Amino acid sequence: AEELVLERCDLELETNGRDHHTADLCREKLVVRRGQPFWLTLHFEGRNYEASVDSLTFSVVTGPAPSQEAGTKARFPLRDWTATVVDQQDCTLSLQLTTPANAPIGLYRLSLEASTGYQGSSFVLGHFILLFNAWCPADAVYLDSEEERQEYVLTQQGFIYQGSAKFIKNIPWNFGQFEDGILDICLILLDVNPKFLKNAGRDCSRRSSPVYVGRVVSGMVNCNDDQGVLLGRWDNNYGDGVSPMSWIGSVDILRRWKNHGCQRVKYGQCWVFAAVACTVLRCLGIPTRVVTNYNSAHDQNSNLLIEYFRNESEMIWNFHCWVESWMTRPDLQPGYEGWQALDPTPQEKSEGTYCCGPVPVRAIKEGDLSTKYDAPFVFAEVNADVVDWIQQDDGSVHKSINRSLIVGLKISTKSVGRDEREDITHTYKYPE
Amino acid sequence: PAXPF
Ligand SMILES: [Ca+2]
Ligand SMILES: [Ca+2]
Repeated sequence: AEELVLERCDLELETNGRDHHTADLCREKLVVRRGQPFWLTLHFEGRNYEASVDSLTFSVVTGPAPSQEAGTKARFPLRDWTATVVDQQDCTLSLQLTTPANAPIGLYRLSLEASTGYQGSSFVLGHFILLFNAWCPADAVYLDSEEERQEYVLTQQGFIYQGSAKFIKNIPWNFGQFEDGILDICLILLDVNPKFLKNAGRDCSRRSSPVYVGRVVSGMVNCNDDQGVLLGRWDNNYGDGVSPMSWIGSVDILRRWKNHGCQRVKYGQCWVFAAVACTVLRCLGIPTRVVTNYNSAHDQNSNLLIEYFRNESEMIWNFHCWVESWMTRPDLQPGYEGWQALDPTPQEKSEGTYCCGPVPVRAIKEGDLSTKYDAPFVFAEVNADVVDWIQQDDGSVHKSINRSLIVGLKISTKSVGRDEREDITHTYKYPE
Repeated sequence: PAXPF
């Protein structure tokens, strides 16, 4: 028998997109979610596959230094990475492939080796992008509510709460995670992060974890310390850029960053950083929501007090925004799975860089402040006491609790499937 | 904008 000759490999975009909840992403390239089967159809130019004669082996690789030990390379025969025949007709062979639910996310190249007992011939079948899979029970990001998966993964428009505890407002926001080119930009963001630049092979392996990815994104959304997206500015002078209040969605920001060679975009503030992080994380398939905290404290000396010095100082903000992302935490003691707070707005350094989280919101509520990452900082944002050091005419300083301004009020995120505000204060702090 | 009280 002569060797097989491949005409083309059909990546079955329409069917895969629908099944994998990636239809908007699959206009031009295959995008699938890990842990779940997808279809491919091979078209042969002479004879078809014959099981008695042909042995077919598949190989997948991601990133610049793939290896089987790191999970960034796998080899598997047509019989966790698997391939099986589903149909055979004239010149075509219909296959189903499956990936592990813990596979590193990103761009893979898929190849085929074919043999009839002598020399093998190799073909590149194409590329696909593998994403987190909130529909898959074995995936760390599994979320067992369809209405919540719709909200926190698939919906591209939401609302962000702003203003003050006394005067709540909101703006609409276009997350736009499935608009053309955005996924490509998300992968660029991962591929220019400092951990990649330092050890690409390790970084690519570690992208199996939503914890690692979440932490990476919290750092890369701000331009501080790295090649990240946004420059913050707070002094009301935005003439040489875009005012933070002008943006209506994330896509203009991410396109601007890409188009100028990963140059910082001017300008953002909290809700801008949070919204862009939400876009990136929803895009990669991690269920994510934007949260607003009113009277949001910035503790500068980790003592869980907000200290003001007054006549005969740390700051509290009218509001602050960050994101929560849904995942298990196998890096912690059991019980901390669910919503994790991630904060891309530069405030305090974490191990020398401007990143923050992920921290289980549950750890914040229960005061388990040794729980990684950055639990004391986030605890103080929502539950610090305010102390006034008031100088007395006699020269002494009286320390008093100020109860006029309470830290951490009316914590808010958009309601699932409706244009209304959900109060989630109860998830961060017990009532007193 | 975000404003420090
Ligand atoms: Ca940064
Ligand atoms: Ca303090």
